[PDB]
Amino acid sequence: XWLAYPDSVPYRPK
Amino acid sequence: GPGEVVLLDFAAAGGELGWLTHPYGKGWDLMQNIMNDMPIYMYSVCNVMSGDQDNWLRTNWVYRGEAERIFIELKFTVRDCNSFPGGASSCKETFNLYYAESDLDYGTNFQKRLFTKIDTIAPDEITVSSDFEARHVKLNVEERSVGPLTRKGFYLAFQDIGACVALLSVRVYYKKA
Repeated sequence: XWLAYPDSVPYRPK
Repeated sequence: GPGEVVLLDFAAAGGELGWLTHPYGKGWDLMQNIMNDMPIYMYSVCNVMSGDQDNWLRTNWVYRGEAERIFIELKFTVRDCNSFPGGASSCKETFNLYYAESDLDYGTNFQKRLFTKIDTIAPDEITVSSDFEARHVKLNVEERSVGPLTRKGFYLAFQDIGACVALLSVRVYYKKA
């Protein structure tokens, strides 16, 4: 939901 | 700048460090922003709509070598608690910095109780909604130091207690004697 940083998405290296 | 020996630099690792998060899910989370055409990474937490938050983020183990005192530089954003609807009755605008020395890397075995608090980390400037929506966040910089260190290595850890925080940079160094 509420984002701490704009236009940020959860990320995990492939 | 000169004569600094860098032991840890989160921003330079390009999202590859994968730090331990306790709890996993709804606590600290690795995030990517690519709006600059270059990706930047951060550890973010924003669980401001529910109380009793105790979210931990622990760096990987750091070999101390000959370092006797370390200097810690953090860069981070904090959103105004007024940005949120009103059940934000547990929202905070600070987070806590901890550390622990140990002679061995405990790996996935993370124990809060072994960590010592360095300080409360507070922002000089919070990011209000109008700036958030315009993609103009306020990046804070805070520095702390810890010593003397005596063991083979150490951890840093970050405790969130209900703030909306994005941690963009963690740089640890010591000075050559």
